[PDB]
Amino acid sequence: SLDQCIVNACKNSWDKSYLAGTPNKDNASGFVQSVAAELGVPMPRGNANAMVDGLEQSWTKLASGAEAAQKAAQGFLVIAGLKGRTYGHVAVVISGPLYRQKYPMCWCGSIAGAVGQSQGLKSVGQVWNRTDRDRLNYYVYSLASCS
Repeated sequence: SLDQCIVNACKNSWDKSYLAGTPNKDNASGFVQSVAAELGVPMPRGNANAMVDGLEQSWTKLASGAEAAQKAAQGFLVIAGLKGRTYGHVAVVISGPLYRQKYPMCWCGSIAGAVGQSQGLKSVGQVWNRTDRDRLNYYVYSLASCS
């Protein structure tokens, strides 16, 4: 699996602060901004909702969580995102066996504390709730980031 540079980018972004005085681990949008900046990949800017709008307008959309993990394994940056009426949430998908045989492993910060966060050991079906887990969108950047 060729996702090592993305995993590293996540680890490195975890202690950074894209926003002044705001550790990425407590800020979903910021966290993926730092991941993207570290991989030389243009990321739509803004809060989670704004980012999902931009990803929807300009990025490739994948069919499943399985296709998402596959794309991570091939070295592509993959964002799982979902708008909310109030606030959305985004996360970086990484390679690894699918949780409940459906949902890919991920990294994500969250203002919600530990229950919202993941350091690669929670899947998207353990960050997002039971109903939301099945509504996620998966976006992949058009060029691979890992050689």
